[PDB]
Amino acid sequence: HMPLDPRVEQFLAQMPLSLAEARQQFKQGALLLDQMVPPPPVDTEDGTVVTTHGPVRIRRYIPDRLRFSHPLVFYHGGGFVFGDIDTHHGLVARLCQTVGATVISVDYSLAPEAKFPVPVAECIDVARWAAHEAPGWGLKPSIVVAGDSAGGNLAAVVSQRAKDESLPIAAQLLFYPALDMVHETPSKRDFARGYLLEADAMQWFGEQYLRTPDDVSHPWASPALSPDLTGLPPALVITAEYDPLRDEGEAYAEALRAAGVPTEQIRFDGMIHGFMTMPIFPQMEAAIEAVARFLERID
Ligand SMILES: COC(=O)c1ccccc1C(=O)OC
Ligand SMILES: COC(=O)c1ccccc1C(=O)OC
Repeated sequence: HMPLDPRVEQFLAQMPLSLAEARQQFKQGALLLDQMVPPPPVDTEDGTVVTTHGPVRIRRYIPDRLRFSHPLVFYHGGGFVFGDIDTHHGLVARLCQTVGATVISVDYSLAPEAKFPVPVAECIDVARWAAHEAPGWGLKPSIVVAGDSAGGNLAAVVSQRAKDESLPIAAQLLFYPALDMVHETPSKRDFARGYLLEADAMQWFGEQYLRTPDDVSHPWASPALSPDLTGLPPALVITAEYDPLRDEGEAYAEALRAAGVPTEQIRFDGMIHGFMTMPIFPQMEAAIEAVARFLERID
C-alpha cells in the first residue's frame, strides 16, 4: 500500500433522489472539474450512427495535427447509468489533441431504460461504422477502442467480439475497467467504501443494467471470464491503486499477456477510480501520455 496521492487525499477529505437528479448531479460534477481545469480547444462534429438497436449519437474529434493512423472509438463510463459525451469531453479532447488522433465519442443507451446487452450491440455497431468510414478520413480501417470504467467493460467486450463480428481492431485501451461481475477480488473487498466508487453503487448499477442476476456470468457482461484470450487486440490496461476494480483489471492484463497479447499494464499508485476524467490530478495527463506512447508502438 503506497500513500494516497496528496491531491487525491484532499479531494476525498472535501467530499460531502431521483434517477434524473442523480444524472444531473453527475453532469454538474464533470462541469465543475472542467471549470477548474479547462479542456484544450478541439474541432468537433456531431452525428448519429444507425445501429441494430437504434440511432446512437456520436461526436467526432479532429486533432489540430493528425499523427495517428487509426480512428479511436471511445465509450464513456458512469456505471452504464450516468455519463454522456459532455461528461467525458475533458478526457476525449485531450486524447484527440495529445495522441493526434480522430476520436469518435459514443453516446450509447443508458440503463435502466436500455438493459444489457443493448449497449454492447450499439458499441459494436459504432465500431463497425468507424472501420468503414476510416479510409475516407485517410486512415487505416482497423480501429482502436477505448473506455473508462463501464466504458472499459464495453471496450473489452467489443474487443472479444471483434473477430466473430468481422471487425478489425488494432488495439484496446482499458482505463480502470469493470471486467468481472461474478468474483470478489481483494481490492473489491478492501476498497469498497470511501474511494468514490463504492460497493453499494456497483450493486445498484448492476440492478439497473442487468436483466436478471444470472447475467453476471454472461461473457458480454464479464469479459474476464473468457477462457481464450489468444489473438485479441494489443491492450493498454491502466488501473488505480485504490480502486475496487483494480485487481480484476490487473488480472485481466496478466491473462492477456500470458495469451500472447501485446499488453502494457500500468498501475497509477496513490490514485482512485475515475482519475482520468478528473483533470485536477496531473496523473490524468500522465495516463494520456501513456496512451500516446503505447499507440506509437502499434504501427
Ligand atoms: C469554488 O467552488 C465552486 O463553486 C467551483 C467553481 C468552479 C469550479 C469548481 C468549483 C468547486 O470545486 O466546487 C466545489
Ligand atoms: C463501473 O461499473 C460498475 O460498477 C458495474 C456496473 C454494472 C454492473 C456491474 C458493475 C460491476 O460491479 O462490475 C465489476
